[PDB]
Order: sequence, then C-alpha cells, then structure tokens
Amino acid sequence: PYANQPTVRITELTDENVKFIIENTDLAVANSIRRVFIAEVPIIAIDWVQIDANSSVLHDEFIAHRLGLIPLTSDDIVDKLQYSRDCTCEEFCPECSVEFTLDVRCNEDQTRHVTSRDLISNSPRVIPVTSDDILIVKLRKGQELRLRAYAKKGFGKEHAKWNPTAGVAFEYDPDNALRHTVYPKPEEWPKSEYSELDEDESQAPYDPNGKPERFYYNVESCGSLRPETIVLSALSGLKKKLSDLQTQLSHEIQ
Amino acid sequence: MNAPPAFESFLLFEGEKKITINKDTKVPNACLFTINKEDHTLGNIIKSQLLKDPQVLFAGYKVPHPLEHKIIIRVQTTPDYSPQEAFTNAITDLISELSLLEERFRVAIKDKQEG
Amino acid sequence: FIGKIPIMLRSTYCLLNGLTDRDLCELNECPLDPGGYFIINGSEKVLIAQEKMATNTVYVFAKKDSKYAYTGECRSCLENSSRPTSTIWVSMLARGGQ
Amino acid sequence: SLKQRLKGKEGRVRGNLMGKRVDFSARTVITPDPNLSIDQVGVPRSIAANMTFAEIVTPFNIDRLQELVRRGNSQYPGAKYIIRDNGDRIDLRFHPKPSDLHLQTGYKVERHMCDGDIVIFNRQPTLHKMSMMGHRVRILPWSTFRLNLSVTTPYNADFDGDEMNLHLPQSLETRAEIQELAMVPRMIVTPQSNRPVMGIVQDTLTAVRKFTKRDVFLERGEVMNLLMFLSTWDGKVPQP
Amino acid sequence: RKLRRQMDIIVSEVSMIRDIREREIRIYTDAGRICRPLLIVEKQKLLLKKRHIDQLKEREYNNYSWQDLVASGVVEYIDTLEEETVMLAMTPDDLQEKEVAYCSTYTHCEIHPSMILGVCASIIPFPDHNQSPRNTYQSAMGKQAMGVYITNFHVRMDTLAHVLYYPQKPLVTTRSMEYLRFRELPAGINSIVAIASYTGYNQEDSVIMNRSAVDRGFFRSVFYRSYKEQESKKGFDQEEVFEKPTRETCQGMRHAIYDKLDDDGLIAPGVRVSGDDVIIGKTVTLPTKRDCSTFLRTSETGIVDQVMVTLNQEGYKFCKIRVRSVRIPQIGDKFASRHGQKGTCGIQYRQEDMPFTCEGITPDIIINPHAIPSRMTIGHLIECLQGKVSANKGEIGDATPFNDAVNVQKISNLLSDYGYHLRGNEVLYNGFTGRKITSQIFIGPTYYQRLKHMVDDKIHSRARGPIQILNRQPMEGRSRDGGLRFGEMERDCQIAHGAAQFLRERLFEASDPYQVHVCNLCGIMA
Amino acid sequence: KRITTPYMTKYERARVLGTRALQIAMCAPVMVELEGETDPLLIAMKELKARKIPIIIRRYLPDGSYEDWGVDELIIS
Amino acid sequence: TVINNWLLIEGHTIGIGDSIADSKTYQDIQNTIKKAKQDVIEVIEKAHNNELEPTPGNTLRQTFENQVNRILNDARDKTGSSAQKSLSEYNNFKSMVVSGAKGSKINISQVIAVVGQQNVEGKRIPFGFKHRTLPHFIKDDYGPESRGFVENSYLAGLTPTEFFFHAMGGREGLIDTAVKTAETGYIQRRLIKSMESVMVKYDATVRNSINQVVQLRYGEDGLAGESVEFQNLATLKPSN
Amino acid sequence: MIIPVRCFTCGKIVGNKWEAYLGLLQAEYTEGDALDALGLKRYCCRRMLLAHVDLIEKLLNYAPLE
Amino acid sequence: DEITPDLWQEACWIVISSYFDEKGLVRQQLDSFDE
Amino acid sequence: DGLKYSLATGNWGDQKKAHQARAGVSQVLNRLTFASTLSHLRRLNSPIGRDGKLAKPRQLHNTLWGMVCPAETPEGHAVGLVKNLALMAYISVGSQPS
Amino acid sequence: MIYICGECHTENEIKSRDPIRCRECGYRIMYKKRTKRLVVFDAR
RNA sequence: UUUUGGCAUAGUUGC
Ligand SMILES: [Mg+2]
Ligand SMILES: [Zn+2]
Ligand SMILES: [Zn+2]
Ligand SMILES: [Zn+2]
Ligand SMILES: [Zn+2]
Repeated sequence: PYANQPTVRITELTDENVKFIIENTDLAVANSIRRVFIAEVPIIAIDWVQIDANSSVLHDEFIAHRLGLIPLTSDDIVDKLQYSRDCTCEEFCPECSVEFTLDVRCNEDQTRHVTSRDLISNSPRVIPVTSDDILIVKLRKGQELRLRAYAKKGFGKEHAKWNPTAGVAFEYDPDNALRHTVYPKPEEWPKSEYSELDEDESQAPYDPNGKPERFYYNVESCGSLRPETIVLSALSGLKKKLSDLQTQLSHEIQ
Repeated sequence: MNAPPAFESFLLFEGEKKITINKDTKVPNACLFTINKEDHTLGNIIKSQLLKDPQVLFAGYKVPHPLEHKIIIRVQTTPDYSPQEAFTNAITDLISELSLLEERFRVAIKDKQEG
Repeated sequence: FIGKIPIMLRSTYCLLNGLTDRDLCELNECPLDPGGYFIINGSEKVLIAQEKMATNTVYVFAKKDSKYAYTGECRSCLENSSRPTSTIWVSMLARGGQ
Repeated sequence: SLKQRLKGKEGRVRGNLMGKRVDFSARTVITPDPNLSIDQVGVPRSIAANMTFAEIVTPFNIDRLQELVRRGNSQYPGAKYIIRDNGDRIDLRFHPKPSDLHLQTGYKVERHMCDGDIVIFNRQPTLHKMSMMGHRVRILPWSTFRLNLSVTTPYNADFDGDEMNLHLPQSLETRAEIQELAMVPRMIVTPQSNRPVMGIVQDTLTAVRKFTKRDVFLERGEVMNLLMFLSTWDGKVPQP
Repeated sequence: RKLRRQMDIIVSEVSMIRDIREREIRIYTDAGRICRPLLIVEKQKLLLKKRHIDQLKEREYNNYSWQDLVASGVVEYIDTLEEETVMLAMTPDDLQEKEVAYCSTYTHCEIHPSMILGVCASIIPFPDHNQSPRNTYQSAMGKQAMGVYITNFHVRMDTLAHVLYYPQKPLVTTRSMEYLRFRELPAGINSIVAIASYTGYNQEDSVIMNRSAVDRGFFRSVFYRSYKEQESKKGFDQEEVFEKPTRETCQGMRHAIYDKLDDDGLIAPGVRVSGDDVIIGKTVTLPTKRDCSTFLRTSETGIVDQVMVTLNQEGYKFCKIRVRSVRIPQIGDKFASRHGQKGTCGIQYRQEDMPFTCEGITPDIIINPHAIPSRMTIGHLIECLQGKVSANKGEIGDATPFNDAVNVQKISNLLSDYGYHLRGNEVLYNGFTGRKITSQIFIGPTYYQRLKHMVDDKIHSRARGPIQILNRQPMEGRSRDGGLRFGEMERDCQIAHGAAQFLRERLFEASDPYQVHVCNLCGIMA
Repeated sequence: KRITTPYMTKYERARVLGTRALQIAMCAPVMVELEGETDPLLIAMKELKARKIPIIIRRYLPDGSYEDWGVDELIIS
Repeated sequence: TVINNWLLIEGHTIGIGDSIADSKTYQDIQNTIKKAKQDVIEVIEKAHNNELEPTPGNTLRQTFENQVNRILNDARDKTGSSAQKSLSEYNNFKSMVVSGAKGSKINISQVIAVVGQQNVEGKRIPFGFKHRTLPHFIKDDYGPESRGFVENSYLAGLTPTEFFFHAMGGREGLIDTAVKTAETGYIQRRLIKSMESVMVKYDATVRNSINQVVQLRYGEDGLAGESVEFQNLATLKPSN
Repeated sequence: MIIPVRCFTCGKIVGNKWEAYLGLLQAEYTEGDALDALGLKRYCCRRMLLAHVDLIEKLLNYAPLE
Repeated sequence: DEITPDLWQEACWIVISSYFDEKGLVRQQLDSFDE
Repeated sequence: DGLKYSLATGNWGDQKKAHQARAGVSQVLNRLTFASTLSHLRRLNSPIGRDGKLAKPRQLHNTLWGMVCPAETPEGHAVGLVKNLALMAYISVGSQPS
Repeated sequence: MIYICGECHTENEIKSRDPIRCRECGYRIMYKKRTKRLVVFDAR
C-alpha cells in the first residue's frame, strides 16, 4: 500500500548526457519523470527582444525567434531566480531576469557573422553555452544589428525554448518479455543496446507475472544545464508539484 | 488570433480552485477529484500509486479535452476507507518515493564522479 | 516614332540580356528569375500559349451534326501576311437523305 | 435590362428571393474532435464573440444579463446591444453611461453566443436533410470548427481543407424548432433508405474491429482507465 | 535527314514526314509545332558515343555544348507528326540489345523517360508508384506550396507573398529537380512523420503536429501584403493629398486611430497595425475636406515592413506599403506530402505528449493510416523509407521514376545495415502513459509542404453590417464579411426538415426585413 | 367529430414548445411547478410533460374545415 | 471515446511491410502473368490465321476484344486472390479492409500484385498514332502491354509506357468527377421544384399546392420511411 | 534561409555546426563522415544539416537599402 | 567505344544537364518573342 | 496603348469588338513559389471553340507523350484544357521555306 | 520627413509639398526611414 | 456630436 524503493545505477556520465537505470518502480513514475525532464525543468532563455536597429536581411521577428532558441548557462542561478510574472518590479530586475546586449555593425567588406559570442550578458554566470558559436545572422557591408534582450525563467511546457533536453531516450523491457509489443516477425528486429539475449533468440520467453521495471534512461542536455542537474531539478520539481497538490487538497478537505 | 496564451495550461487564473472534490452518488464511497491546470504528469502517476493500494476498489483518471486543462480522477474505495484518505496517502507515498530517488541519484552522481 | 512595344524580360532586347549574375544582383534582379514575361503597369503578365488547329492542311472528318457524310476542311492561311485565315470545306452529301 | 435583372441564376427571383445572403452566419475550416458528442460543434472564441443572440430579460436572468451588459463587447462572454421596449437600440462598445445599462423585464440583450446555444450547421452542396443539422455550441480555443468524426459522413465532409457554414437561430421559436426537428441525434436514421446515415468511421472502426477480437485481454488498470471514458457507466466494475 | 542532321540548308526544327502508304512527303517549317530531342539510332546502335560524353563532362572550359551535339548529328528534334513515322527505343541498355526479337529496326531512342513529366510533376519522388490522380493533385499542390518564391523578394512589392522561414531541399529528390532550381529555392521541410493512429485528431485526412517543433520554427512562415495608393488631381473637381486627417478639419472619418501616421500621412515601417488601423492618410478636398484613407483588411494584422514612395507614370506622388505578418502553424493550416496527401492540422501536442522511439525521437507530424489504402500512394511510403536511409547514410536519396537500380528491396537491405527494422517500422512508446504501443509504427523523414491556405485567411463571421445599396441584403466588401448565401439547396433542405419558422427567419427576418403600405381596394403599394 | 390523429406531430410539438417558451420569456404565467428553472425551453418542456400548456392547435383539413385540439387532448410522443 | 483511448495502447499503422508479399507469392504472380501473356499471344495467333470465329452478335474485333479482356480480367483477379491469401493477420491493409474502414480487396491486389488493365471509355487504350498506342511499339500490336495492360504493382513501380497509360486511365476519373459536379444540383433542383409543394395533409392524403390528390395515403401505406425495416414473409417461399 | 538554431524534433543545437560542416566538406569528407564527425547520431539532427539550403548567402548579394 | 549500359545512367543525365545549361526552361517564350 | 491594354486585360482582338474577343490569353504571373512560376510560364491553353465540341479534348491523348505533362492539369471545369509542357519539349519558332 | 534614396542611399529631408527625387543622384524611388518608436517582441 | 459604399466583367484557385 506504499511507495516502491527505487534503485538508481548510473551507467555513463559525460558533460553532454547522463545514462542511468531505475529499478523497482512502476511505469507511471518513470514516464512522468521523463515527461518532467522534457517539459517541467525550469531554465533561463531569452525573451523580450527589443530591437533598436535591424538592417539585416532577416526581419525582426526572425532575429528575435532565433535569439530565443539560444541556450544560456543556467546551472546554479535558475533555482534562486524567480518567475518574472511573480516578481514585484517593472518585470525586469536582477532577481527575475538577466539583461543581454547585442550591438554589431558590419564595416568591413567581408561577410560579418553575428554569433552567440556577440551576446554580452550583464551577469557572468549566464552566458551562451557555446561561449563553435551559434550563428544568429550574417551581415553585409553597411548593415547593422543592434538590440537588447532579457532572459526569464521558464520551463518547456510554456515554450520549447525552455526545454533543456536535446532528446531523452527512454526504454524498458528490452527483450520484450512482457509482450507489451507484439512483433509479427520477431527475428527481423535488431537487438536493443540493453538486450541480454544471445544471437539465436529474438524475444525473451513470455513472463505472465512480469511487471515493467528497470527503466533505461539517456538524458542528453542541450547545454543550458548539466544532465545530472536536469535530473535532480526534475525530481525536485515533481516533488514540489505533488506537495503543492497535497497542500491544496488538505485545504479543500478542511 | 484565437490561439490561447501558452501560460494558461499550468497557471490558475483568479478565483479558480486547484482541486475540487465531488461525491459520486452512483456508487457508495466514490469521489471525483477535478484538478485544474494539470495533465497526464500527475494523472497517470497518481492513478498508478492509487492502484498499488489494496483498499482501492477503483482508480482511474481522464483528461476531458486536450485543449482544456483538467484531470478528473475517480477513486472508489472499500467502505472503511475514504477516497480522500486514499488520495492523500497516495500523494505522500509518491513524495516519499521521489525524495528517496533524489537521495539515491545524488549518491550515484557522487560515486560516478569520484570513480 | 510610332509607338512603344512591351519587352519580354531577359529577351534579346531586355536590358538584362546576357548579364552575369553579379550584375543582376547589382540591379536587384534575381539571377534565378527565368524571365519570359512582360511588365505592364508594374504587373507581371505572362502570355499562355494558345492551342489551335493547324493550317494549310487537309483534314477529312465525318460530321453527323449536318447532312454530309464527310467533310474535308482546310484552314488555309497566308504565310507571314494577311492573318485572316480562309476556311474552305468540301463535303460529300449524305446518301441517307433522298 | 429589366428582363435581364430577373432571369437567370443571379436574378432577383433566383438570386435574391430563393437564395440570398443572411445575417448571423459564420464560415470556417473544419477539423476533427473525437472528444465532442455528435450533437456538439466546436466554435472559435472570435466567432462566438462576433455573433449574438437576443435574450429577453426576465426576473430569472436579470442578474446574469446585467452582468453580461457590464462586461460589454471587449470581454467574452458579453453583449453587443440592448433593445429596449421602445425599440431604441443601445450599443455597448461605445456607451459607458450607467443609466443606459439599466435592464428591466421586456428588454432584449443581444448577448454573445455561449456554450449550449443551438446552431444549424451546413456543408455546401446541400443534398439531403442531414446536410443541414442542429448542433450545440462548445467554445474551444482555436480558429476552426471542431466536429465529431461520426457526423462527417452525413455531411460528406473530410478535413482536407473543407469549410463549413454555421447559422445561428435568432429567436426562441426557431431555436425550439431546430431543437425538436433538426438536431443530429434525431437525424441518425435517414428516410432515404430507412437506415442509419452515420456509423462508426475510420480509426475507431478499425480499432473496434481489433478490439472485439476473441483474444483481446485487458488487465485491471487498463479497464479502470477505459471505464473513465464511458459516460453511461453505472459505476460497477464487471466480473472479469 | 542527312542535311537536317548536319545543320545544312535544312534547319533543325524543320520536320519531314513520309507517309509511305499514301506516297506523301510533308515538310513543315512554320512555328507552333512542338518537338523534343531524341537520340538517333543506326543499325541498332546509338550514334552517341563515349567521346561525346567525355566532351560534355568538361562542358565548361571546352565550349562543347548541346548545340554541338545537335550539329554532330547524334540527337535531333522530332515533332509529334514525325513521331508517327518513328520506331522509338525506350532505353538503349535493353530495348535494342540482341535477344528474341521484338523489333530490329529502331530509328530513335529516348534520352530518359522521366522527361515526359512537366515541371510540377517532376518534383514527385517515385511517381510511378502512385495512383495517377494523386500525381495530378500533387502537381496542383506544389503550385500552391509555400516557399522562397524568389531570391530578390526583399525589394519586390507583390500584393500577396508567402515566405517559409527554414525551407529545405528534399532528402529524397529527383534528378530533374537539379534543373528546376528546386535545390536552390526549395518549398517545404523534411519532417519526421509517423503513420499511426493516435488520440484521434489525425483522422479523416487531418494531421497531428509537434507543438515543440513549431516552437522551434518548424514550418514557421511570414506573409507579406503590400498596399498601394496614389494621390491624384482631376482638374479642379477635387484633389487628394497625403496628410494625416485631423479630427477637426475633415467631416468624414472612421473610429480608427490616426496617430500611427506621420506628418506626411504615411505610417513608418516597424509599427504594429491591427485590422482597422490607418496606414495612408489621404484627404480629398470638398468643393473643409473629406478623407479617403486606406486601412488594413479587417481580419489582418502585422508590422509595417517597408514603405516606398515614388512618382507614378503621370508624375503624381504614390507610395506602396508592405505589411509583414508572421504566420505560425496552428490548427486548420493545410499541409501536404509530394503525393497528394492533403490534410489540415487537427491538433498540436507538446513533445512529451507525442509518441517516441527508444532513442528519444518524436515525430514532427502524425498522419492517419487510413489516408493510404484507398489512395494507394505507395510512393509516400517508399519516400519515407528512402529518406530514412538517406538521413542515416548521409546522402541525398534518388527517386527518379523509371530507375531499376533502386527498389524497395535494396532500400530495405540498406536500412537494415543501420540497426533499424528493414521495413522502416519502429517500436513507439505512448507519450502519455509511457507504455510501448503494441503495433510497431512506420516512421521516418518525409518532405512536407505548407500550402498557402491558412485558417486565419478563411475565417469570418457576421452579425450585421454593410448591406447592399440595391438589394438591401448583406454583401461582400472590405473583407470576406457579408454573410453566406442561403441558396436554393439550403432552402429546400429546410423545406424537407419542415422548419418553416427557421426558413422564414433565415430568408426574411435575418436577411432583409421590410414593410410597405398597400391599398386594400387596389393592390399597388400606396 | 374529430378525424385527425390523436398524436402530436413532431411539427406540432416544435411549434408549441417554441411559442410557449417565447410566452414564458415574456413573463407569461407558468402552469407547472418549476424549481430553479430559468431557460424558457426547459420550463415549456416541463409544462408539456405535465400537459399544462394552455394552447389549442387548429389543424386545417384540406377542404377549408378545421379541428381544434387541446394540447392536453393529444397523445404526447 | 472508449475505442480511441484503447487504441493508444493498441495503436494502428500502415507501412511498407504491409505491402510486401513473400517471394513465393511474387513467383506465383509472375507465373500467372506469363501464362496470361502466352495465351493472349495464342489468341492473337488464332485471330491472325483467321482461325478465330466470331461469336453470335459480335464482330471479329469484338470477339477478340472480349476474349483478351476476359483473359486479363481472370489473370488480374487470380493474382489479387493469391496476394490476398499471402496476407498475414497482422497485415494492416487487411485490418483496414476487413473492418470496412477504408480501401478494398482490389486496392490490396493493385498495391501488391497487379494494377491491371487500364481502360479508356470502356475499351483498351486506343491507337492514337498510326495503328499504335505509342511510338515504342510496332504497328498492329494487340498485346497486353501494347494496348495498356500494366503488369507491375504500385510497389514494383510502373514502366514508362505503363505509367503513361495509367495516367490516361485516371484522366477519365478526373473528367467524369468534373462532369458529375457539373450535373450536381441540376437534376435535384428540377426534381424539388417539381415536387417541393407536395405535403401530407391532415386527412393523411398527399396533396400539392393546388390541393390535388397525389396519393390517398403516403407511400400507399401511410407510414413514414424512418421507422420501417427489412423483414421476411415466412409463408411466401415454403411449399404446401 | 539560414541554419536553424535547434533541431526541430529533438531540440539539439545545430546552428553552431553549419560553418564547421562546410569546412569538413571542403576537407573531402563524405557527408555521412562529416555528420558523424560533428556528433549527430540521431537522423533527426542529421536531416537538418544534410538538407539545409543556405539562401542567406544569396540574399547578401543585394546591396542594403541602409 | 560505345556507351556501356552500366555507364548509360550517368551518360543520359549528363546529356540532359547539357541540354538545360544550353537552353533553359523558357526557350519557348523568349525565342518566340525574339523571332 | 493597344498592345498594353491587350496585355493588361488579356482580351485579344479589336478593343471595341471585345465582346467577341478571346479572353484570358495574358494572365498575371503567379508568384507564390518558384515551381508555380515555372509551371505558369510553360503553360498551354486549349479553348473550347466549335472543334472542341466535335471531339472531346479533355481526355489525355496518346500524341501528348513527351510533349506535355501526362499528369498535370487543374481540377474543376479546366481538366485537360489547361496543360503544361514536358521538360525537354521545345516549340518550333518558325522559319522560311524558301 | 527623412527618406532614403533607393539607389545611392542618401538621407533626404523632403517636405510634404515638393516632388520626390534624390538630391544627389536624381533617382525617383524613396523609402521611409525606420520608426523611432519602441518595438518589442517576445522571443517565442 | 456614431459612420461604412463603386456596379458589371474576365482570369486563377479551394471543397
Ligand atoms: Mg474535402
Ligand atoms: Zn523583478
Ligand atoms: Zn388603393
Ligand atoms: Zn535532432
Ligand atoms: Zn540617391
């Protein structure tokens, strides 16, 4: 009638992705954890682009949209930052946003590449993660791009710019022991990288008493957060959501 | 034009209750929890934890419409155990599970970094 | 002077004739633009090729919207002059009508 | 000439008496929605805020229509006009005068079309009774008419770019007429060939063929999930 | 034929037809005849040799071109009249090789059969695997597809223009696309599309889209509309002047704002405008004065992109104002493959809600399985498989129609080498519950086109407004607004319903109510 | 001397409910015990089920004659 | 709702593997096509030697055309039947066909085995050129591929001549769709404008605007078409 | 028009790889080898660099209106 | 000496590329107008 | 003006006799995508005329092999009357027979 | 009232009364200068 | 301080 005792095993940990296995858990918790990786981990991404001068070939909304998609280093600052909608200010004070400034004038005849290197932050902890650098726009001789933009805390549910993951691989039952999928010709299907069968089998023998468990993860970070930070913030956020729901339920019952 | 704002899928507006309980008159000891501004993230996990309880005769959830943001969770229980009690116990179990998972994930990170 | 003739773009008399892609860019003209159209009051007008029966050729048909068993049409037209084309028919009367 | 004015498809008697442009009509692209009942039609918020229905003021709805008058056109759901007993018309997007916002029994408020309003829904060409049918309005937050999938085959419609028309009855008697004669549940059986005009369609038909196979087995959580979507369920889980 | 093939006294386009049975030699030289080049065949051998191919390989820095091929008497132009006297080989590799003889006297040989197709039909990958009506439907939809219609679109001011943010050349392409410049000006995006039944919004030729992909600019587009206007001087009857109308000096205006304009009566570029805002303040003198300023269309909205001012043919000042409007894909926008799979966006789901493979790939689009069978657009499936092979291999696939070096077996064997199921299927996981989907989903990249028919350009409603001046009924003007015709079909449909009150309400109360006074004795309106 | 059917036609039901709902919307007296009913159509339906609608249907036969049926007299389908 | 939600667990697709048959099935189809072509050549040789005799009521061209047409039809349906037998139970084409959701068995045969004869105005492809369907054939060639019998499936892809003849075949589909739309409404508006005033009067007779008896009772029984249904008279067929 | 910042499907950063991709192609790499060297394993990411058409280079031929 | 079938696939498209380099796609309109 | 009007409106023949003039020859060039522009520039229009009523022109005829596209034509009341040239199809410009 | 010449890109202050022509190249197409208002986009 | 509008064509395109 109570919680499982989930067990973690980290298989691989790089600076761009983390691979790990969770055993002793129901499918729903693992799926919700993957869902929270994708859509509920808050990061800092550019919003509120104010353009002072844009004589580039790309129109203003195009440049603003490209700026929004630049990932920003938000490893340790995002937790203590606040959502701008909740802050008590003109919507931009240092406690809920990070100012950015871009001012590029192409004077030389050669094509000038406006990269993420040219984005100057007012806070050193928040920079573009590439600082090759992400190309924003190419400028001709005599063209200018000059703007200022801020970066607010949001999560991927609101807009995909705040999604920290560059693809979350998720798997369970690599040998199809539970037969949650039914291969018409199981011999034709390649073995998963976590499969434990020999090269004469195609599926594990069917298990009627089986239950999903030993969920394999591979969380690749876009760069704005370390992958371990993505997973820890994800679990913290899901726990926070459930605790807030318990608070509201207790108020309703009372 | 008619596109809804992106923020109104997780944000409660003024005078909107996060969660509302209504007894189901068709069956004794059955309740419907309508939670606003939620999705399958909490619905599926709460349903799964409720199914783990032995005293819960029925636990299911549905999103009435994907463009709208509500989950209706129907919970029916044995006559000696209220659905509200089962719901609270399920959430406390999930919170304990995720706290334990946070602790063990931190330990695994420290081991892999030291290793 | 007798008038002004519209000029198909990128023809032998359009100013973009035989210009390299660089010069087309300097005139703000797309080098991939195929041309083949006129500019009339700023609007780009294209002449759709009109299909019509060939001329000066004998064509024998069998009409039954008339009293003839057969009919040899010949839309004879002058060469390069006198655009009005003279259509002669030589028909065989139907033997059913008697 | 005068003879040309009346003859033909676009004459006065065939272009402006047998058929004519009508007020209180909207048109837009249709899209599927399996989560609507067959008698429900999704409506964009803008169309609902643009079209109106005249609701007569009674002592039962005096407070509600007063609130809608307070909202006005800028906020949905609201109202466009107040037609007083004298017939004079007060517009609500220009008049902040609180004296003009007084309501009393016999007044009519042209309130914005809201949920549950009856609307005739049509696809041209109109070829039989089921090509125009009554639906209940459901406000959903996008720019297309959402429909149930079963009502596509009477309309002979597919969501490849088809547009459909929506007429709003403006009177209680016409609303009752559409309720009792033209609602799509009443139009299930056609008299053309004494059979149902709409059945189960592509995905759900293939899926129910696969579902009712002899060897489909569902565990406890799966059936408990499925019974949530059964509206007529009495709440008793059957014996497995 | 000797003289024509040598480019002697007879020019190439002259066509000689010998009717042997009727003993006639008709030579045609006039214009209007259609012809095409065919390779000449002599004694069951092509006159084209490897030397010509070598010279054409160095087409640059040799001055050997097509005209030298024609002059060499290897290829000649044949017209449809002379085709009746021609025995033509489809391909030299087999049709003229020695075997059990079908025809030992071939006069010409096709260059490649794929050149029978036009321009819009030649961008179809694997059109010989489709049903021909869908080839026709694609030949229309490719005309209707969004893209970068021209590289100098910035300077041009056309009345309507659609430009896609991130167009891509197709991963599965035809050879003939190299010569259409489609590789330089593509119209569409390669989309990871999964052909699967799902929550139910893809049914009946509609499409589920990945909301997170759209947030990343997937099929995001910009819509340019340009308004032109000119101030004129017609003797002394009146005079139009560009200037912002002031509320005191002109006795005719609308409730729209007039402060967006500058002192010259024109709106500056980089200013947002609603569907009623004024952009060209123009005042016509009253024999005070009146306004005839122009506003945006009622439904439209955007930012003023560019404003040019110049003198017309008459030397009168006139300006053209381009209005940028950024269009994001939403519910209702049309999309289509290169196979006639027309469909609207049924609903948009975030990335977590979409189904996903074992490697975290969510499809950009989901289409209904039932769009295929009655269609028999097998070319769509072969395109998806070939595109998956192309994306894994890192090489633009080839989908020339009548090519035997490529077939589904070879594509499947290539795909199996990359650790995928040979038929392109994959084990997808339900995005909601995380459970494996029982059947394995066919998924892979496919080239999709956004058609210009957005929902916002075709949504309109009416309560009441600009009636006619003659019929006193609603009419179309300033927008799509003006009601919908309750035609004879709808009239008789309501007659069959027996809904007399609603029919009367439609035709009389809510279209053009009126009342007249008539004498009782006579019958004429008094 | 009534020859017509004793059943309310669907058209008769439609027009009766429409007119009675309009009357109720105009503050007409209500001949049924309502409970929190605000929509005139629902009140009219409650009246029709109670057979308390005070309307007489005049059915015109195709010879100029007619028959006057009370709503209570007819069989509600 | 219930079936659409269960389908998220089941799921349904369509792919290349659903259009693939085993090698034995392809060999059988190719053997059938070879046999059909050989006996068509036999019929042609009988016709050329004046050995073919005309059937009663048909000229010799009609007799030859009927023979080759029935030959290719039986070849096509035999190949389609054999391809249908090769279908697995997991094959999604079969799942969508047996459920009646979409497609037909002919569609599966065309996708898998043989697209079949292409017809223009109910005949094989005519000699547009001088006694030829295209420049790639010899004069007076009445073989299957010469006159527009395409033998490759859509999976295998059509050859150039086969593709062109298939385009010719589909052109008639597009044109007759166009002329159907041209005749949409015209017959219907003529019928309704003849009959719109006919009504069931309160004496249960059916009369027009001028009040003339058309039927003494509607449908000769006085019953609406809504609530009638098929039954079997139990005493008509049995013997004494 | 220009290289997108994110991969449309998975969201991986791709905008910082177009110039490197072209540089590898100038080094006589097969396109598969170039994409593998840039570390794009999922074919969703590979599709974007493999199929991108860089029109901004062509748009920069026109002089700016300043 | 002669084009072998294995190389014919390259050869024919070389010919067609030369055709479109020489002529282009709108020779009809331009040649008619020049004449 | 005489050419200009005829190219501006697409009415061909005498301006004052435009009642019996052939219409739609000149059309505004369709600039929506590059493929549409090329397809519009390579377009053939077959008028109805008296001869089209004698024999049905909408059907795809065998002689259209290699000259026009076999599958490209607008739907509605224009199928088979509006065609597009094949890729390598080239129209004779005319020459003197002397 | 500043415009930019389409050809030589010269800033010209032109009144609402006089004809429009480049004061140093004679070119007859003039583009309005970008607005000095406050313009903001959310980066979505 | 409460307006508003060209008519008839021709072409193209959607279902
Ligand atoms: Mg449709
Ligand atoms: Zn703040
Ligand atoms: Zn009188
Ligand atoms: Zn990717
Ligand atoms: Zn200048």
